[PDB]
Amino acid sequence: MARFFIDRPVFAWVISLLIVLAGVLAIRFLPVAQYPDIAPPVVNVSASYPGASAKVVEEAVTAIIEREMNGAPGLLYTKATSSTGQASLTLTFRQGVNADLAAVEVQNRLKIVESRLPESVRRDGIYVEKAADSIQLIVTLTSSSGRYDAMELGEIASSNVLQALRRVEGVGKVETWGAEYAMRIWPDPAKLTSMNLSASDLVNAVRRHNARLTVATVKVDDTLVTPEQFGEIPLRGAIRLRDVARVEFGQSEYGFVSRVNQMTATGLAVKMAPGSNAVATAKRIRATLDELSRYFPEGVSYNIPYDTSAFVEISIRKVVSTLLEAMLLVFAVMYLFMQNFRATLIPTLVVPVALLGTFTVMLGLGFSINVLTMFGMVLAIGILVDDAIIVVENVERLMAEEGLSPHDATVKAMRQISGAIVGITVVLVSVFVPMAFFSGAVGNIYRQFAVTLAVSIGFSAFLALSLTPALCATLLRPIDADHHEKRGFFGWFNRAFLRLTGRYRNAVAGILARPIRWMLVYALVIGVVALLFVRLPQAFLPEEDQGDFMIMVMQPEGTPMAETMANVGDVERYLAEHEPVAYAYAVGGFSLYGDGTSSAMIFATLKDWSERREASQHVGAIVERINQRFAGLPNRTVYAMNSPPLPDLGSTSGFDFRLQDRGGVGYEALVKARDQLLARAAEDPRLANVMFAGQGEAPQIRLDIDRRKAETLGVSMDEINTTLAVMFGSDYIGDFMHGSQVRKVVVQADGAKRLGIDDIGRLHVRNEQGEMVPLATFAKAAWTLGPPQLTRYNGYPSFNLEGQAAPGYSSGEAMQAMEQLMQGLPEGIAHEWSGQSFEERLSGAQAPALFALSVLIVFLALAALYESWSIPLAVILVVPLGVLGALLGVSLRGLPNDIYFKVGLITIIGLSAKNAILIIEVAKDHYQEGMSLLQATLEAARLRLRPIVMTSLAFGFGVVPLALSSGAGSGAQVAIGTGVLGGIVTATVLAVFLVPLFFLVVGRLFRLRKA
Amino acid sequence: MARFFIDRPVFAWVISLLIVLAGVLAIRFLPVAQYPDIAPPVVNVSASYPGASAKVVEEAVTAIIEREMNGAPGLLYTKATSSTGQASLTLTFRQGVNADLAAVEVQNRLKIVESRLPESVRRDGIYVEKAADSIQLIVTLTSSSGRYDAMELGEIASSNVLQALRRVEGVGKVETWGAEYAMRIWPDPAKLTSMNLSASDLVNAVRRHNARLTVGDIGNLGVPDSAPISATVKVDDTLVTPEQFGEIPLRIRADGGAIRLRDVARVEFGQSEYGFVSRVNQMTATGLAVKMAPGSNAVATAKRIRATLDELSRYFPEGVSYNIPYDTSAFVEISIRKVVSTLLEAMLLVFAVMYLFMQNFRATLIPTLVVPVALLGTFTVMLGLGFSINVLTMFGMVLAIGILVDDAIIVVENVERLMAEEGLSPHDATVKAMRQISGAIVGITVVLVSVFVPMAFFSGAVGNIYRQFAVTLAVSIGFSAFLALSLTPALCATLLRPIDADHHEKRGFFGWFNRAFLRLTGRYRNAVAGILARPIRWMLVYALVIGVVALLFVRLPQAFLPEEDQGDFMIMVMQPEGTPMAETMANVGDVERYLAEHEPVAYAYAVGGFSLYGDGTSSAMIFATLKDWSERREASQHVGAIVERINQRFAGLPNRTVYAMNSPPLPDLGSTSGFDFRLQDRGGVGYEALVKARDQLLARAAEDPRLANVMFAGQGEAPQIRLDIDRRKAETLGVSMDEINTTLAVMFGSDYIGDFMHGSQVRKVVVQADGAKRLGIDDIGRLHVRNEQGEMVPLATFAKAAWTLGPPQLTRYNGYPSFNLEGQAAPGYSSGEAMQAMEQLMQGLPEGIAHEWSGQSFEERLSGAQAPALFALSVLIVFLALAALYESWSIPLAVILVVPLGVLGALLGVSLRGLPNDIYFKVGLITIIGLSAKNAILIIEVAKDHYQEGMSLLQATLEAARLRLRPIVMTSLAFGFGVVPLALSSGAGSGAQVAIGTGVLGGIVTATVLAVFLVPLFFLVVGRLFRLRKA
Repeated sequence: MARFFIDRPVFAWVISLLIVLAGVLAIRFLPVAQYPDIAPPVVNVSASYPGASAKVVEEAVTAIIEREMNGAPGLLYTKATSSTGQASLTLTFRQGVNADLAAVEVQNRLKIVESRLPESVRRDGIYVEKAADSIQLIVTLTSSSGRYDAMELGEIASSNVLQALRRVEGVGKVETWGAEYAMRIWPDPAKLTSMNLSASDLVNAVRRHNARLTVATVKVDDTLVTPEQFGEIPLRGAIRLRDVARVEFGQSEYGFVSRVNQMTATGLAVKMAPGSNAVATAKRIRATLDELSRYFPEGVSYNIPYDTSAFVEISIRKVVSTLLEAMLLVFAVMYLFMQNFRATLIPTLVVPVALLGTFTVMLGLGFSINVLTMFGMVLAIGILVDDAIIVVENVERLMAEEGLSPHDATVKAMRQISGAIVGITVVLVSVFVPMAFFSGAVGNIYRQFAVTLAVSIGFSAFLALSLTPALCATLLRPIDADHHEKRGFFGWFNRAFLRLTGRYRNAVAGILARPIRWMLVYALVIGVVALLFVRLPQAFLPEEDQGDFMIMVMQPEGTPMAETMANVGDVERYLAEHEPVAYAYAVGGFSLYGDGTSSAMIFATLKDWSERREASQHVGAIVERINQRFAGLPNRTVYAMNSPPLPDLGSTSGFDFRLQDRGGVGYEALVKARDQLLARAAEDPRLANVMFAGQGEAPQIRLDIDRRKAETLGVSMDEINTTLAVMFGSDYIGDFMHGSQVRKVVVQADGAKRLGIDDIGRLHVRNEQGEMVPLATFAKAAWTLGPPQLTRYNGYPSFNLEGQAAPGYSSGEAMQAMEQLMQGLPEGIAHEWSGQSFEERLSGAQAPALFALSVLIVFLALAALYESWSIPLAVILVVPLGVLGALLGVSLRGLPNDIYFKVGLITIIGLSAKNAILIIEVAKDHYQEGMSLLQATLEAARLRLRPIVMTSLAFGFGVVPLALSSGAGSGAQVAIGTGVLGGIVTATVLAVFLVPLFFLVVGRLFRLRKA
Repeated sequence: MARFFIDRPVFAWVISLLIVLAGVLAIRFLPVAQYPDIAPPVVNVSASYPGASAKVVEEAVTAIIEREMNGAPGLLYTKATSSTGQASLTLTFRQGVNADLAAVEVQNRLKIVESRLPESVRRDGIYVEKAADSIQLIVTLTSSSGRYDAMELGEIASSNVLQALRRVEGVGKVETWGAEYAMRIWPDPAKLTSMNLSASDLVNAVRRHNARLTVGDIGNLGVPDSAPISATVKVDDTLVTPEQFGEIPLRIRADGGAIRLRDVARVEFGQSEYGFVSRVNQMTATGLAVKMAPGSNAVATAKRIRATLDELSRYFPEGVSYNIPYDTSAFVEISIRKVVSTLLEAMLLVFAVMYLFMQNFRATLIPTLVVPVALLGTFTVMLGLGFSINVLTMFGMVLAIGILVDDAIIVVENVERLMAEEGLSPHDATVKAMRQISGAIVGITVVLVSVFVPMAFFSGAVGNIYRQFAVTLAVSIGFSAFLALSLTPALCATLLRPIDADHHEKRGFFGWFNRAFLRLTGRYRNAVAGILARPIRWMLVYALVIGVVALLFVRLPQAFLPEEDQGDFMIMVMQPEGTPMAETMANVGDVERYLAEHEPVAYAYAVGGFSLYGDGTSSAMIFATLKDWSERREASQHVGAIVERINQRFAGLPNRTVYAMNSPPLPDLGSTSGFDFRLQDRGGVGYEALVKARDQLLARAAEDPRLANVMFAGQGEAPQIRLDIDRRKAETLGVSMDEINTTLAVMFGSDYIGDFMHGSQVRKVVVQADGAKRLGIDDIGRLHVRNEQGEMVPLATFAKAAWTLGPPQLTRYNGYPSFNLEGQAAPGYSSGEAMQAMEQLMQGLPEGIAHEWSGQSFEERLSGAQAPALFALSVLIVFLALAALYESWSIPLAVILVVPLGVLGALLGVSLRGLPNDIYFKVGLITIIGLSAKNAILIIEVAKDHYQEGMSLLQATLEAARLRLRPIVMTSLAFGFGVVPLALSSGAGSGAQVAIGTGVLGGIVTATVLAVFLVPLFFLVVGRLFRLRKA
């Protein structure tokens, strides 16, 4: 199609302009994130059973819900945890299903068995949510004036900040943590002993008293549901202000302890709406917070102690800068060689248009701009530059070597290269597309953009076959005699390169003269590539310094909120002393529990990477100082999540072993079996570190209820629960503490401070008649060592076991070994692989199959291009040369065989394949002219030397910055750099000295002949 | 293309290899199903109202829910089954509606009307499952020996098998036909009355104790104050043992609450399901039904079910083995396999014919290479379009083979002509021949595709079926055309060697064949000249042929799809309602022993308490899987004869009426093998009047010869206690709440206090009154409803026994009371004829009684309407395409005139073997019309060329026929041989192949014999009448 566009420059210009406009609009509309969503759709079901035993919770809430959920469409697996007071059922759904529809179905299935569940949970209501536990940005309002209560600050936030943030563009939810104003019934612990508490009766009286008219403008506007109104409501001396309530309550609604750098604030979490540019949304939030800060009564200073958007923005900046600098370097190299400003301008114009077309296609398919997208964009710009530069170089050499006018030179050059261009486009497509077939969306994105960037070279089949030929036909002007080659650096460089080309041709002739030796050298290259590939660790994503670290203080099942705050303060002080933390906002609860008193979350934002340049000031080293040194206390399990990777799914050899099947075996029996299995796994060499992730059994106490005696007596079982409520009892609620606002009322013995332990099996219980009779007479409290949380997998109480494969042992091999080690365990116990293990069990041989398919397709396409069944074999043989350099560089650097490295290796393969195809095509053309194989090969090597050198130099120098990255996203950049740079260097040199040898060998072997 | 691919053989080979690889991958990814997916989205809303009769359930649950759902988007039709104690609502939505979204809408409407439903119904829960109503798979846990009893096997299945079966993808509903091992309590109404204790109060106390006890939130979390010990007191009073359930306290007297459950009830950890008795091959085993969700492939789902069962067996307790006694998809798999083998045989036969004619291995080889490439490309296109690997698509490929070879045959023959006559090099000969024949190839392909174009425009499920076949065939033909323009030219340019020096007609049998064909050609030339001598006579003969075609097509009966030997059937053993389960299973065992003794039955699963007609103690069904078709190759051992023998063996048994049916064809469309008829009652004529109309219609069906085995699916009325509760009395007495009435009714039925933790899972707690006491005639009268004030107010105050004959269940089809009248087509009468006979007899029934067809019958009526118009449109399109091809408005008329001969052949073929006008027949008719038109083109084009050259019209026709005898015979013979295995198929899937092959074979046979003697006549007559100009 080149001839058409060469004749119609305005046509090609129009096509390019359309592409550019589409790209601009696509960038305007494209979603932006750090990483694309890869996690399978997951539905979280949460329920709260106030004051319920973990075993009780498992028996009623967990089991029924889990059993009913079985049958939902595409329910890949079900995991359930039964803690005390609450239960969580994570339902992992197979990929391809819409999370929203799955959530609706889950809600309906919950409705099916709503009645069976206990009434208290029914009041609380089962909460179903699509798994989106991504708090991207956090806003906190500290007491700037030092005169604002935590609940007061929270009131200011909810009144103003809450709604405005909800209205802000791209905000999924703005859930809050700040403490509120709820009442807390605070009776003495002798209330039952002196007269009676019977708080159930008076709370029921509270609910009954609060009433509204049922019939129409007439209504009642009288309702007393407040601490002050509790002296006016009948609270059943007895309990009231008029009766004896005395100690009312305190701390309002005690909640998440929010301290921004040891300064009280209000917890206001924010999550980005899925599909919205995080950076731009952050900007919106910032402006809105400025306005609201001006609103604030000069005590509500807004602080951002956490914003993931910053790292996303800086990484995108790094990539975009890399693109711009690469274009600049391409300009530099093309000026160095061509020495014609217009010729320099041509590819500098062509390349961005193809990039914009890639952007358009990306928006069309729905792929979102992410660090993977942009990082691979930097991979294919070199390939983008390569095709434009080879086209324009072929055009200009004809203008120089011959006297063809720009139009004629363009026509002849396109006649020479066009078919090769088509073939190369097809080959690159067939080498990049197979990456999509992987069940990893990482590879899918790294495909889609790279595929449409080789089809940006296909847009170049509408540009480098349409626009670039047109531009060369018009922008290029005939060489000004030899004025382009003066006595300056440019001219000397040109002459020197001519001398170098002569030397190179002589060396290539020498190599061809003794083919056997150099083919043996190539076989040695194969061996070296193999051995380097073997001695290389495997990884999925290189972690980087996000600029923030998360700490969780796990403490014994329940610790006094004062004690938890003490430990939090200790951690915060340690961070403020020996760590470079810009903001160290601390929030109680949260962590794994979500509101657990023992649990505590520390969101600590590091300083700028510039001041933390020292390796000891890297997030890895900073987290290393935490979790030990200061941390590591026996009871105080303070662990810092070391920059949790945004795709929290990468696992090299993690084994999600689940001893799910109970088959009736007691919990004790399952514990025994778990111990035996983990010991044997440790013994077996195929297996590596094996742990029981479940928390070890903690000390506890049980109370065998005197239910039989309560049958004999007037004491009801609910009366026994009420007596517990008197002494060890809470979590009920009230309503309308402040107007329409619904708050809670909680009974607490001896006001706030009960200070009682011997209350266990000691308190008396007045019967239905009212006679004081200790339930301890027949009910007994006994010390125990029960488990903290009960985990059930797929409807079977399970012991989640996490293990890795031993060094050098295959992950699947180790999984088979795990199964065999289990084999022989007591009957009723079985295994069920989950997560990475489950997916691997489903299919793990996709990679070799699609690689072989890609090789076959490439061979067939090359056979079509060369019109022979033998010539492509050389192009196939070219491949390992590029791999050699990537392996060498990654080995010297010490970086692992990460996804970045693999994709860069594929890109290097593509570049070297393009160069080889060009070389061999030109050599074949010369041979078909009549020139002997040797001489034709030498001529092709001479001709296809300068474009290859220019391509390699430009791309390598563009990649060098990434290979020398300094923090702020350094990991991924250096992986990509190292890989691509090594591949480029070795690929280029070995190619220009071996591909002629390959063609010569094939020609001699298969007796290639003229047409 | 032609010259391009000729000059670059490597490129052509590369393209073909790419197509082959794509086909291989597509086959690897293509789904497999017997018939193209035609299942409409269906959602079954099931509810239970224990202690309520069919009338009570109808008026309290089914009516309200049906009214609410009425008006939903899509919702093609609504089927309501108000059984006694259970409500069923099958809502069938229109094809294409998102099943999940429809289910969501149903859930929303259920939410709307939930507040008006009985509270007990809410407690039981309304299960809205997007499932079908046909038991595709059965899983039976057989004990090795008496290690596990029925209850043990049922519990094991529920603990492990049930959840995993529900977990697999594609399953819609897993019915349980075993036991649940749930706490069974048996309160004595006599004892309760003697102690003046209401059963509801007992239920309340049991639920009270069953409820798990709780604690507070002080001493562990928040502010535990001085709690260094965890001291999170773990409630230890939950009751599991039946003794503990007995211990539950009841009304406490002055002496004490000595009255417990044990005093007035029998507590035992027995099974909860007493209404299902399952035996596999006369071996007691628990059973779990599996109904595939609509939209599932139902083969891969079966495979994954088998894999999951394998793993569970790996973890089964010693002595438990899973077994599948009834699988529908196995026939699908084996039939697809057989069709593939038939395709291979057809390829071999076509190769044989082409070698017999060309007599050169390479020239014969080229089309043989062409065939599979086109087939694989068609497979890839099918994958792109979503067409699954179906019997019709595979039929399309099998028919395609012979329609694909011909193009390559023509190309090769032209290349041979030029290479030999003009002494051209294979390259040059190929180039010139391709230059001359490319347009002809493209045109012929276009006409062929045109003939199939309208058949893709059918509507409905038959629309999908015809579309799949037609598109498959058309794509195959298009690929053949492309290959004949790309691959075949290259192969002829390179593979074809120059004609062997002095080719002495390949002396031998080939030489004899050539000489005999030359003599036959002379005789044929003389015959054609004789026909042309007196054109009027032979044209009159052709008009007579048209009349014969019309007569035959009128006589031919119309049907939907031929029945096949599925290899599995179902024996509905019906007993009078109320018949004890024990003797019902005894009769079922009699039937099973008869099966084992005489019939070739591999597996005979027998379940008592389940039937398509209804679920009851009398109801029973035997899912029997036959032995392999190879062992049952004898006609007497085919499924039909077996079913007839079973029916006759247990005929004349009103005490135990036994009816055997074959597995319903197209199970997705309908669950009834015979045509399904709904006798709805639009007008308020009345239930009794509807009964009278039903009986009258059934008598008419019995006397009508065209109808057989026409009966009411629902069981007859049984004498039952018609306990009525006005519930206004409940208002006056102070109860003012049906909840206590509901508790008493479910005490008569099955009351559930709640659930208790058992072993690893949670089992149920049931309180059913003792069997003898429960069946007590005046137990309801003697019992007292607990008043709101606790008063033992006599339940008889608003209880009226009033024993009366009552229907066991009620059916409301499309919001109208209806009676399901299933019927079978009598021998010698097609399904369409049987349905029309049912309609004719329906005329004369009283007003307000409306006839209706559902399932396959509805689709059959829909298919019948649109059949002729699309065929006429096919004829029109073909005529216009030919007119374009010949660049005249006269010449195409002859090619159109050719069609009736092929139609005659198809009609004769089906008439001789008694095959009705089914879907396969119409498909074969379309294909035959196409190929006959192709041959007519082949002859007429040469005739036209000769005429315009200067040869006289008669001379032109004669010479064209002489030159075309060999190609026409070759192509027709290739196609015919390719279709031969279909007509001669025997085994699983034999019926479909026999139908289509018979039609196509007859058509092609006449579309050649009649063609070679009338197409020249047609050309001569047209040339004379329309004065064809020599231009």
